[PDB]
Amino acid sequence: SFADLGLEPRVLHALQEAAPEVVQPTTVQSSTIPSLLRGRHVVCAAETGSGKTLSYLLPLLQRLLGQPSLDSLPIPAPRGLVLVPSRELAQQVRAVAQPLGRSLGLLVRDLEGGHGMRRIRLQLSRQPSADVLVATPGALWKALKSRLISLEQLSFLVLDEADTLLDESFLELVDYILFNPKAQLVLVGATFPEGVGQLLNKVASPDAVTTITSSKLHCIMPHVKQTFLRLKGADKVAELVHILKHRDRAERTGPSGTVLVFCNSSSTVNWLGYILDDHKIQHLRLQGQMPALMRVGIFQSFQKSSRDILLCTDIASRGLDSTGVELVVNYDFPPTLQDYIHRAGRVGRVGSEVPGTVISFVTHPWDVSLVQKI
Amino acid sequence: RRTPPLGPMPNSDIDLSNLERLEKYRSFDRYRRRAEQEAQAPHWWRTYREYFGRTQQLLERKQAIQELRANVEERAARTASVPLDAVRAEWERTCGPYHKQRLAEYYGLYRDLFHGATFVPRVPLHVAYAVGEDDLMPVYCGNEVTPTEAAQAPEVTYEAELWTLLLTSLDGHLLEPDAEYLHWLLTNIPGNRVAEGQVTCPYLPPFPARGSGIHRLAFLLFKQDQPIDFSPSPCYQLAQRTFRTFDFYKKHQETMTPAGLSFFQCRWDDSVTYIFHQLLDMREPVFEFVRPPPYHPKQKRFPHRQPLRYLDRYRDSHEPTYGIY
Amino acid sequence: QGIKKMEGHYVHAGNIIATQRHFRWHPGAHVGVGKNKCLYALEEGIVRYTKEVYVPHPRNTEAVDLITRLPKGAVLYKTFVHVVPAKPEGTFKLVAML
Amino acid sequence: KFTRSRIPEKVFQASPEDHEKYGGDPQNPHKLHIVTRIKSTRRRPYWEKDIIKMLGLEKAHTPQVHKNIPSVNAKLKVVKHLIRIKPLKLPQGLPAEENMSNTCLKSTGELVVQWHLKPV
RNA sequence: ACCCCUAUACCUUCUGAUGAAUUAACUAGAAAUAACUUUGCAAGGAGAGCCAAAGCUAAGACCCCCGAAACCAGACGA
RNA sequence: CCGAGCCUGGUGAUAGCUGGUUGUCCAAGAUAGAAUCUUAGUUCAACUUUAAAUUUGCCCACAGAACCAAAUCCCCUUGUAAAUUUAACUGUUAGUCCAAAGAGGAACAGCUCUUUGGACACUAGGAAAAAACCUUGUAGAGAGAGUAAAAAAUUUAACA
RNA sequence: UUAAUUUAUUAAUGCAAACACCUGCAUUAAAAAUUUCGGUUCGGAGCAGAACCCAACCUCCGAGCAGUACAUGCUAAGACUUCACCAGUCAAAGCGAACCUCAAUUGAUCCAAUAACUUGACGGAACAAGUUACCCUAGGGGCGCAAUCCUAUUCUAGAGUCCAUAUCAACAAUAGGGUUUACGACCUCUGUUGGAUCAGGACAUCCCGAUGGUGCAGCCGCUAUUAAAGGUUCGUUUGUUCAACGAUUAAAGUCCUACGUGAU
RNA sequence: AGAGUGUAGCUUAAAAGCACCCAACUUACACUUAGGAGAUUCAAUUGACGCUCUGA
Ligand SMILES: [Mg+2]
Ligand SMILES: [Mg+2]
Ligand SMILES: [Mg+2]
Ligand SMILES: [Mg+2]
Ligand SMILES: [Mg+2]
Ligand SMILES: [Mg+2]
Ligand SMILES: [Mg+2]
Ligand SMILES: [Mg+2]
Ligand SMILES: [Mg+2]
Ligand SMILES: [Mg+2]
Ligand SMILES: [Mg+2]
Ligand SMILES: [Mg+2]
Repeated sequence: SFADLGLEPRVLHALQEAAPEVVQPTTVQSSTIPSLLRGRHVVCAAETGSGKTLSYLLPLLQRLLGQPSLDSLPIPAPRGLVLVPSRELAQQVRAVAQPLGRSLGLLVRDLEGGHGMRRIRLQLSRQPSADVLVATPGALWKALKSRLISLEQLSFLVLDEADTLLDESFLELVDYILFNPKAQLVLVGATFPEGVGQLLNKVASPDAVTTITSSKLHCIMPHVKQTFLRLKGADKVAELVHILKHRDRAERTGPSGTVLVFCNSSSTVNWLGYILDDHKIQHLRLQGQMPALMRVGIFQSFQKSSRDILLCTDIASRGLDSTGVELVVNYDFPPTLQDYIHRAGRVGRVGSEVPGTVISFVTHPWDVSLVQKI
Repeated sequence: RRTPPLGPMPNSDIDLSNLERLEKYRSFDRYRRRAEQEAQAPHWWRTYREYFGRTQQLLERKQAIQELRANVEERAARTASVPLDAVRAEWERTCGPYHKQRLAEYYGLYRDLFHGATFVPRVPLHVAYAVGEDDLMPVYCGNEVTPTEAAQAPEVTYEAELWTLLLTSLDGHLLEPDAEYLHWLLTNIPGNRVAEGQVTCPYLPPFPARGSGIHRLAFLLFKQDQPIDFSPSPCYQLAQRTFRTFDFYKKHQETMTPAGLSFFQCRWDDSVTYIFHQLLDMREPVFEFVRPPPYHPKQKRFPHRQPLRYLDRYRDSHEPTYGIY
Repeated sequence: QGIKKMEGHYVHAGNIIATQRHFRWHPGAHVGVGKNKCLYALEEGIVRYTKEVYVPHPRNTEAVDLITRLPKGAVLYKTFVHVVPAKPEGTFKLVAML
Repeated sequence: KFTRSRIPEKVFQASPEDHEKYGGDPQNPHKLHIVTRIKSTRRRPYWEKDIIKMLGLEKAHTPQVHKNIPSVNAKLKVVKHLIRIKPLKLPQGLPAEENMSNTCLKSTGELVVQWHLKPV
């Protein structure tokens, strides 16, 4: 269990605070935590929100316990680093890290583009140096180019959404970030497409891989019921409105009707959101074209579950750990089956315990996805 | 996976609970001394060396130091003369053997001539090359003398009373390597009189080839308990002079140990060519000291983005032309 | 970025050995470097890596302050890249017998 | 998972009761051994099939022989379950070139010095 | 001669059931680009061109049969 | 023959659909993955097989191969004979069954679905009949002989 | 067809052309024509007094700048290559030297200009409804009885705390419903808001009971605990559980029960 | 009276290195530069001279 990992009294007390949601480590968490505590550079594909972040952090906390504070001198960079592909995912990771580090001595910080660089490069942010830092690649690259941060001081690196970090837009900035090569590297994801894994082999030397659940196409969660849309797109939104009418029943019983809508395009998301807000639906939309402060407020509201209907662009498909996720509608089916499965795993992120509803609309480009639906 | 250190990791024990209680390298010389102490160790994570590499006398010295301090006082310090002649004489008397062994190891004389087995020379021997009348050129361990000044046989001094002096060039000139060219052979020398002993090989001048770098010629005297027979008369033959000192020391110098050595450098000069023409009766060879040539890159079909120098690498030179006149 | 040539591979002089931003790779024997903080070959031979203690130049004052901040029993150590020359510098060949 | 499987060394550990029951002695071993097939090449390991191929056992119910070296011993013990060996004795001397023709094999172990045409 | 003993009618999808009463006649592989092999010539080959940093010309070899309902023009039908 | 008249030409129309596709004799030669408006087809993929050019392979013994059971891989000798690059076409890929290992469903099923080993879609003898169990492998004739696997076993309630 | 798209063609206009007719161009329709109906904004001081941060349609100064430059040397191996070149880059050895001010003064991609350099307000697939219970070819699979359901249940084996018989119940068994399957072809070619009704449950009590404090003298209150035993109205507008209106009440509390209850 | 005994303060040194202090730069500390002061307790592997502990 968790006690097999040798958790510190702060770590054990925080794990006890995580009860009844944590009474023992998950089997994937059991496979991941002490091997990371063995310091081995590895990559783990598992269920999203399955405590894998906690499994990575506990071994990271143990490794940081073995690290001296003398490397924490002013002006240098952190030794414990984490990467996220979205500012929302990085913010959620920083919020999770700040709870565990309240009873610990690790300083937790977040870095992303589109925010106040004065606060990012602040004297108690950049110069005083922290133990735990989750950073977007753009802000980190800007800091390194402007010498606001360093890369020789790192000792433990974590790559959250590493498959998403392996994006063609995201690979170059990561390689630019790639720097002491002897640091312990751990990557976390939901699944590993093969063409990116060998890319990891570009910078790998005898690593390890930890896979969870079925080794095949693990498309269907046993706790998630799925349906196929046998209707054209033209009334499908109306059918979604009918589903909203069905969600009206979900609005009636108090069983939580937090609905997350998958939209492929930010402008299409805006048009659909204008239609839904016209349709008297309490909808909030988050996208890559949204304002950064507006996106931050919407993310805080969704964390508080303030908007029972929320639309999300390609910026917000995967990695979500949202409490009370009971309604998930792929208003646009994801262009990748991996993306569709990741959006599916974003809901019901409390684990195998919290249930939810999943409905996906079907369009003509997604016709070939019907074989993917098989 | 994760490779940690095989041996003890650096900076592991000195951490402790109280890091601020450490003494810390306040002086940069202290950190340098600690680093040098660590570097003296061979370690377990490999390195560049892995791939490349009496009481009465003390009381008398204390009294002498006290007398020197009293004579100085302080006032002489505030710039002592300290003549180097008496210091050098006392160093040759007291601690000359370790420095002599170090110099012999540095020159590779024991490793080449004696095939190893370096020894500290007890007898301090210095040579005096006759250059006119006054003065005589002093030859210590490593003192360089040109072949022009070394035409005649030099004198030697060791301040000792049998002995056997020999001279060998460890450079292996003319013939094959791992050999030394003998130049002189004095044997059964009674007392300090080197002329008392017989002369088997008469003294020949140095003959270093042109452009062959520097040559190493060493003159050695060994402590002889009993006189022994030898064997080659005054000859200019190079085959008779070719002999290794290790073989002579092994199976012939059984009751004999080394006493003193003096090393010298030898280079090509006018007297070397004169000895080659007249005495050796042969043409003097000249060496080139040539470095390896460029590898030259791989030739492709098109020069790509490179400048005009791509198509002109792997032949020669300056005026060649087209099909045919 | 990273190490262009692995250790032990024969490489000509001037070939790119190891390129890095923030000096993860340090210089050993016969390892040139310019303003780009990258390691390159300075001689033909075999490359090797060695964990040897790094002592900064006296010109670097911040590095001197950091080394002073290091304890008296603290040893830094650093991975330097030595280039052992396989070929010799040159050989003397008999030109002529005049 | 069927495989070329491990068998104990005690299978090749004889007993004095066994050496009495067999015709063998602990000292002075045999100089050459003989072998034969009495089991199908089918229905065993294909590795063992090529092992019997290595044994020169493409015939069956026919005699063959080799020098019973420890390597040969291990090779035979690989395919022992299908094969049979014999103490290919020779009470007389080995066949000289003068006696190059008249030789044979009597199945109890005899190598004939001269298989003449008249009885005793 | 048979009664003696052995003896799951043929062609084919198959992984282990449709056709053929029986004759006799009809009835189903032709595109040479590349490469090869065999011949003639040779830094030129060939009866204007094409190609050649040993090639160029000549020949040789790979390409089924049956079977929809369709559709359009032009007629012809109360 | 009206659910869109009939006929001639266009029309050897078109579908990736079925079936059938003609005489002989020698050399080699049977089941792995991934895409696909695709599983009734095709393409990247492997094997081959052949033609040429270039010298060791298969069986193994020591060491070695990880933290969250069988084992397997790299692997000196032994015995035995083929192996590495360059090219052309085809051809399998929708395999069956059995012993072991897992997942699902009744822990029904000639049910499903992945790893290991065989044989099997290919001879002969035997189990009664014989696609799968045992023996056996590979060419013809003789009116010799040795041999292999080889037909089920079986019954009782005493007591001081 | 109000799927999509046209508009070859008409019919209108309008504009052209010529002096009511013809032709051309747009728009509109009618009618057509072509193609779809898928699978399993940014800073300085305070609020914010001593590492960060901190809030107000908070308290005051400010900013869309301005001024000043463009060894920042030469030579020279060996590498990267905008998938060609061009253009660009890295850099060892040598010669010749050392050894921007501001306080903020700003913003993002995208579409622009510009040959370019340059100048303008955190991931960006080419598109088409519904029917054929007429489509067409081609592929894939009453009467007889109760064998079945059948119930005034016998023997009581057995459960039922004991107790076969309060109740249930198996094996066989008196039998005989014409409502269910065929057997013979006997007369023949997961429904939905109120409301009506009935209401069940909770206290997180609107009132009543019992209290504690109270800015509780007393009457009225407020707060907090306990208490579901009980009720929590009638009508108007509007079909709306809400809302406005009047008479009220000690109170006109809230919800759940498929936002309770339509197999009427 | 017994045990342990012995290089300046320290040394699994055999007369060295860490340590001591002075100045100048230091508010001061530290560093550096210039300095010097510094010990195998004595007699033949043995004995006593000097100290700690256990006693009285
Ligand atoms: Mg690949
Ligand atoms: Mg697969
Ligand atoms: Mg490199
Ligand atoms: Mg036929
Ligand atoms: Mg028929
Ligand atoms: Mg037809
Ligand atoms: Mg026709
Ligand atoms: Mg046809
Ligand atoms: Mg077809
Ligand atoms: Mg596709
Ligand atoms: Mg498609
Ligand atoms: Mg298809």
